[PDB]
Amino acid sequence: EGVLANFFNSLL
Amino acid sequence: PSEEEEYARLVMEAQPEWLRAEVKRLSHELAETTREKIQAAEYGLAVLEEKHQLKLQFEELEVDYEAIRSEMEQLKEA
Amino acid sequence: LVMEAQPEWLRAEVKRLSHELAETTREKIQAAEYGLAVLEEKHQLKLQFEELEVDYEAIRSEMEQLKE
Repeated sequence: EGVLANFFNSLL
Repeated sequence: PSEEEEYARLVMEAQPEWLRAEVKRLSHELAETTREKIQAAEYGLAVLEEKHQLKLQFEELEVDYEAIRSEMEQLKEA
Repeated sequence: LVMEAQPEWLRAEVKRLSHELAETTREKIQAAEYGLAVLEEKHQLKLQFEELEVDYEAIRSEMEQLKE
């Protein structure tokens, strides 16, 4: 689920 | 007065010693929450990955099941 | 001279940090609620995987039972 990983990386 | 207008009045009318302590207090609060935010995003990537591995492991088992089942069906002609 | 009349900068800092803290808390909560959703999803999928394992064993043993 690429939306979740993108959101997660955007917070790092 | 709500807590929000009481706080607004505090900031715009308190002395510098108070303003300096609030700046300090919020700086700790923001540093801690930034730490918790980062750990939450790492947790998410970890469980996202575990889920990904489990999905592959699953689809792999699906293929092995089909192979056996395919053979059995063929065998019920004997 | 007396740039010291500077509680306006402090006041600017209080409001800056207050806003950053609020958005960082939204991002943190949002992150946590997404983590929980993946756990829920992984739980459903683990249950389905163990179902397939059982059924897999069922028809591995039901063949092999095909024994002549």
